[PDB]
Amino acid sequence: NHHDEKLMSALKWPIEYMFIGLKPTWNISDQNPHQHRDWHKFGHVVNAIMQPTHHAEISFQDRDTALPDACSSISDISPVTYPITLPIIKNISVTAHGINLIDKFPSKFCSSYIPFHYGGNAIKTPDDPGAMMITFALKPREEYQPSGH
Amino acid sequence: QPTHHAEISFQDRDTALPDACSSISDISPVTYPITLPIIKNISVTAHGI
Amino acid sequence: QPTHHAEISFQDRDTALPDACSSISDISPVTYPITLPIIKNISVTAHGI
Amino acid sequence: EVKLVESGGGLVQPGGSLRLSCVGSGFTFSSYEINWVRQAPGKGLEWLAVVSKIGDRTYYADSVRGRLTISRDNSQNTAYLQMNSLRTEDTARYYCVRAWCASTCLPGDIMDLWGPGVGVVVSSL
Amino acid sequence: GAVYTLVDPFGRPIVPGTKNAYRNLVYYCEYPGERLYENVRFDVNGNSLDEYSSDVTTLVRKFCIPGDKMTGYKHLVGQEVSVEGTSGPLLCNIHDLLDIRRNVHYSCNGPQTPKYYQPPLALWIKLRFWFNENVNLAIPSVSIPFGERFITIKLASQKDLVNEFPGLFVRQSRFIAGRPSRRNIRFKPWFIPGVINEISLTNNELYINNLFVLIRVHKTQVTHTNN
Amino acid sequence: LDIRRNVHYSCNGPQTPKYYQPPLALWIKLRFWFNENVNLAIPSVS
Amino acid sequence: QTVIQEPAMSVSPGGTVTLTCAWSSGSVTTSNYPSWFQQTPGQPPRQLIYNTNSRPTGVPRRFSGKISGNKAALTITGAQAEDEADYFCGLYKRSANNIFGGGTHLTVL
Amino acid sequence: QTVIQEPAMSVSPGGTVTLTCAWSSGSVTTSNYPSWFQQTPGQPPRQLIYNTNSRPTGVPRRFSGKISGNKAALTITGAQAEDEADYFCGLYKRSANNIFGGGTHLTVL
Amino acid sequence: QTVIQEPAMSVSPGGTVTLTCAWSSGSVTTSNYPSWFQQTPGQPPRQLIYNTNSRPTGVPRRFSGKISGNKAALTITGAQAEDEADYFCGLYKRSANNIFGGGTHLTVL
Repeated sequence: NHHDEKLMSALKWPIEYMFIGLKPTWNISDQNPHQHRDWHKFGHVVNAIMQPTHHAEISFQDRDTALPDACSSISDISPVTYPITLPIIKNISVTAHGINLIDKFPSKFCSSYIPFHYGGNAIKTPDDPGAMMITFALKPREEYQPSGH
Repeated sequence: QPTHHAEISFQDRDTALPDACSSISDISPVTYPITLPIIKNISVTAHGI
Repeated sequence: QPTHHAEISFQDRDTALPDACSSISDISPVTYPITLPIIKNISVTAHGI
Repeated sequence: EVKLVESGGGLVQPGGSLRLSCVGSGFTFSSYEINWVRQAPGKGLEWLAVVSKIGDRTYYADSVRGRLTISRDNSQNTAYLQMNSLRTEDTARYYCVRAWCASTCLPGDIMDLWGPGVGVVVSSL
Repeated sequence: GAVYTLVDPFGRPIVPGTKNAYRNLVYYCEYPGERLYENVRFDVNGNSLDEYSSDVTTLVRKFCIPGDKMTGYKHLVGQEVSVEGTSGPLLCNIHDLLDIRRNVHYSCNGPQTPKYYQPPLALWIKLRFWFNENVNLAIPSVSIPFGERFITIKLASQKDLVNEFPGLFVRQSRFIAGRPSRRNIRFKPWFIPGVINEISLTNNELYINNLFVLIRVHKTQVTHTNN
Repeated sequence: LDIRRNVHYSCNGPQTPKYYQPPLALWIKLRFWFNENVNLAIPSVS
Repeated sequence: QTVIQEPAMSVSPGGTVTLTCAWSSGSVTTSNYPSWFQQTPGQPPRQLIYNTNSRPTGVPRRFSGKISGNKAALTITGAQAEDEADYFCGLYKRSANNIFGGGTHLTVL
Repeated sequence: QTVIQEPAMSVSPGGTVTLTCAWSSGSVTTSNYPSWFQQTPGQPPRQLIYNTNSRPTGVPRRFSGKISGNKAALTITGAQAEDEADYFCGLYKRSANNIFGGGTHLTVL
Repeated sequence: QTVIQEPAMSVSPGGTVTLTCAWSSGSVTTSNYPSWFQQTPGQPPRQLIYNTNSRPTGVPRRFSGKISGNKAALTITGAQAEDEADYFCGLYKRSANNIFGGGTHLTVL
């Protein structure tokens, strides 16, 4: 909670551009009713629901005719569910051995701007704000040569 | 063929099954054109191989 | 301005022209912004050519 | 300019009939409904009768249902009220009023222009 | 036959005459990150080398920014993106000369959606100059002193970034008597401008990629024409 | 809970059935073997 | 079922007066549509307010209508000397249509 | 309220005749649904036209219906010797349902 | 028009019994809404089943309702000694509202 520092020792080779995604465990959990729909989503998923009714107001008397004598609110059988992936990270940070490296960068910085500027045509920006990337080289795919690691 | 369904009751006593309904459809139905696949197994055989 | 048209008949005898109708429009109409072209014939003339 | 002057009322014996004629000028009388409203000398207003725009669809009040029969002629711009039977309660000033639809359509919601009023004085003497 | 009521844009009644019930919904302008940097110039002891406006930014958005990174730029400058949802199974038909099919809708929850309370928004506006394209053409920080390099931006007004949506609709029922007896109910907005609260610019920072170890200057101009 | 706008798509172009179709500007590209590379463009003097 | 008004009030010139009309039994809902009428003596009654807050053309701005508590109220702000007349309230019951009050004689001192 | 026809018309064989029926008061709206019936003497009446323009199966093509001005018209083009019969027009008034005319005896000379 | 019941049945304790009520003429549609009532002698009648299959709170699970053929059926499975009472069926005709049966005296042996 509020600080989750994780250290790894498997990474020994030099590291180029790195995609990281923090998927909630509830996304792939069995208890999720929308597990199958929201498994490939690295953000907190919620559902905005259209319930589009068919409203119709009918008057009978032909005399009072100001407030309708009857109405109707026929809803559709299947309501429309939009899955929203709210962001799961506020400030991402990647600290190196001796230097600060990535320190408290916002998730919108590492999820939107870094895919937008670094990568070229071969790397697109993901729609889900939870998925993000940390860059280490100026030319990720622009050339076949190590420009930083 | 998206209808505009609306159920109206007049009596104010029976009020369980509606006393009238309506199924106003749109004039132009919405036609999605679907391209089902045309070939099951394509094959291009060369001169010798 | 997508209305919710519904036609209801009362009499159960006349039943050809409906005895009432309804034209419930949505509160917010759907606005498509069309960008009509602003230029008919653009031209860029150089110093000599 | 617009007027709903009416006439045809006077002192009549109880249990009698009267013919109230209301004429209209300069306001396209065939397109607007006309009602008849009773005002007692000290008991306030009382709405009597309605005739619609065309001339049909006549609906009366509960206290004078059947007793009063209304009619309309758009050719000469006239509205007629027949008081077929009259008790002593019916002595009042009767107004022919122009009333179109605002909320309540056929009984009338906006009684725009009122006639000057004709005084029906029923008396056994 | 016309009877008028006051309704909220979601259909809730207002009971007209009641004080402090109508509150206007507020927009943001489309692409707030472009309109915020209305005029950007770079100065080295005066003598502005590069100077551009929001129109150059929206031009290079329309032309240079690819469609793969369109959602990234829309997230950076605070533009709403279309969230795609599904309705459910439907009847349908198959005409060849029956099948179950789902209906796909698109909806938006972003800044340009009119909201009663717009959340605090994160603008990440990229700065475009002649030396921001190629890493080989990046100017050194040691060739000229760092003190004399300055950036001047003209921020737009609050009225140029936030618009208002009508938070009140006059609902008109109309009983057209006859056979049939139609009941046309329409809605006309009641738009009276209010006082939007002052926008507080928080966490205003500039991110500079200071990495460790001919040119293409874009010349822009703006002209007004009435011929 | 949350206030959300609804996005629709509509068409006003040539394929839309209209009572009166406006005059239309077709700009059809011509594709040949020499239209790809400027170095492979055939001379007008050969 | 009838509508009741009080017999009279008196108002000073330039003052504010509030005439009330009410059902004998029950509440005065906005669906009962109060309508207030003014009758100068020697003159036919005139439509002052219909549908509880709306005024036809020619009615002065000083008349206002409202529904307060369980009754309907006609408020005259800055009443002039021309307001000394008989004031009638009429409610639209569903079966009996318009039912009019006894009449309140407003006295302008 | 009743519907009136002219009582007698004459048509030459192979000629066109236009029988008219009309309300005593008011117009003949298409919602009043004119229906034209033919009764050969010694035979029951047969439905020629219902709903002002439609013909049930077995009715010949020559009988056409229309509404002209403020009345309903039955047009027989190329009338044969089998059309010498009584012709009745019936209008569907809202409360009294079908009201039929007196009858026009079409004479084929 | 009336609803008819057989006058009496006998059921062993722990056994299943099917009581029938039917219209005199016509079928018992689900829109006629059968309602079954139990009246122990010396006690007021109690609502057992309304709308042919639903039970208000407090009714035991053993009373089930259905519509079989053209009649309504009350099935008691595992009837106890407390079910020896009078059972009334009531159908909602459109004009006459609820019409109740003569009464079945269920005997628990």
